[PDB]
Amino acid sequence: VNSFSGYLKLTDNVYIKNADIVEEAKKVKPTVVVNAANVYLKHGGGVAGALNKATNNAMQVESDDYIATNGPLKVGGSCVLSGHNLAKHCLHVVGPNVNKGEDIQLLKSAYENFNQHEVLLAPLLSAGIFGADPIHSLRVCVDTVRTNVYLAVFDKNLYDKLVSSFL
Ligand SMILES: O=C(O)CNC(=O)NC1CCCCC1
Repeated sequence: VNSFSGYLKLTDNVYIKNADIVEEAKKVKPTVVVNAANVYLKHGGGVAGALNKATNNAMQVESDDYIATNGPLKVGGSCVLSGHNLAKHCLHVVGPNVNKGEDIQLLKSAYENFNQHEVLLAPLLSAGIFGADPIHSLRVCVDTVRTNVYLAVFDKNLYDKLVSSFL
């Protein structure tokens, strides 16, 4: 038994809810929240801008030190950093940016990072401002992640489409 409430169960391990991931993380304080990161950990907008704003920019300060030491992530890659006031840890995962001509096949590699964590609160990777089809992202998630993932969909019309079209 865990603290997540109000989710629809899609599969043995994947759950979904219409929720603001920021508000969900603040309420639940999960072990792991996933950020929709870019390779530079520049948290300007979308999920990343919203998570970073909720940390009062502490996520960005920590991220800039990480990049100064390690250089950029790979597309499809991840790093574990602090969750600040939102979670114990933040798993920063880089989904492909379709708007940058970045291979959609890298979305499966991105989701494989979730398998290193038993339970996660996450957005749909490469959705929103990363330009991928969120229906596709949900399918890759279900077919790739084996650990328990609680998906936060900000768009209610999209949430309802994802549920109503789910095979
Ligand atoms: O709400 C979310 O969590 C992510 N939002 C989207 O992925 N929106 C797309 C919906 C379909 C058309 C393009 C934008």
